[PDB]
Amino acid sequence: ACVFFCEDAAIIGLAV
Amino acid sequence: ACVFFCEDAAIIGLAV
Amino acid sequence: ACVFFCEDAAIIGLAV
Ligand SMILES: [Cl-]
Ligand SMILES: [Cl-]
Ligand SMILES: [Cl-]
Repeated sequence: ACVFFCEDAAIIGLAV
Repeated sequence: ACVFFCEDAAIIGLAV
Repeated sequence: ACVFFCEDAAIIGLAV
């Protein structure tokens, strides 16, 4: 899989 | 939630 | 549509 990143600021990865 | 970003170029945020 | 990017490292685009 691979990691997408979002801005919460903190950077959060999300595995997909 | 948090904001993911895509390239349209313009940068577009998407709230999730 | 627009391209989101993930980290695999390689950078991978995903069209949405
Ligand atoms: Cl995750
Ligand atoms: Cl949004
Ligand atoms: Cl694609």
